[PDB]
Amino acid sequence: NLEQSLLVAILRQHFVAWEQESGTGASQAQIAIDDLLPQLQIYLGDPGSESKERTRLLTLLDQLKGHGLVTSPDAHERIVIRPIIAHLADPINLQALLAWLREQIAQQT
Amino acid sequence: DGRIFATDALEVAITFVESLDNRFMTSTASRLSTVQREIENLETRLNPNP
Amino acid sequence: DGRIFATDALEVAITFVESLDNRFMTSTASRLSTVQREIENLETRLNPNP
Repeated sequence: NLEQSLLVAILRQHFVAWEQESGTGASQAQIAIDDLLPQLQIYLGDPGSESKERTRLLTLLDQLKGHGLVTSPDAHERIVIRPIIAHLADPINLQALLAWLREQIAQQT
Repeated sequence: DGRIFATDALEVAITFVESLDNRFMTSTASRLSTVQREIENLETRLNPNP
Repeated sequence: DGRIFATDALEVAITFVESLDNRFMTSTASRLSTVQREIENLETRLNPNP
C-alpha cells in the first residue's frame, strides 16, 4: 500500500546512497531508525507524540519485514535494508508507480 | 522522550484565565518606578547629542 | 455622560486575542537587559549591609 510505498521509496533512496558509498560491499546496508522519523514525519504528519510516531514507524517497518525488505529492529535500533529492495524499486517499476501516482494526483482535482 | 510538555498555546490559555479573577494583578508600584528608570535610560541612550 | 467606554473586562478580552496570532510578542530583546538592570537595582536596595 502507498504508505508502505512511501517508506519503500525512502529505504530505496538510502539503499542506493549506501551502494554508492560501498559499491556493493556487504549486505549490510544499515540505517538508524531515528533518521526515518524526520523524513516520514513530513508526510504522515506530526501528532506531536514521539512515542506515537515511533509506534507508527515500527509498525510500518514490521509490515515491510513481512515482505522481507528490512530486518526487524535490533538491540541497537538499526536495520539492514535487504538487497531485495533493489528489484522491487526497479526504475521500471518506479516509472509505473510514478505514472499511477500522477494519475491519482490528477484525480485529486 | 516520554516527558510531556505544555505547548505554548496552553501556556497562553492558562495565562488568560489566571488574570481574570480578583487577583494580585500584573502591575505594582515597582512597575511605575521601573518604567521611570527605563524611560530615563532609554532617553539617555537614544540621545545622539554628546 | 453620553461618552461610552470599554470596561476593563473587554480590555482583558481584547488583550487576549491580540496576543494569539503570529505577532510582535509581548517580550522583546531589550526585555532581558531591562530585567538585568532591575535585578541589579532591587538587589542593591534590599541589601541591608551598609
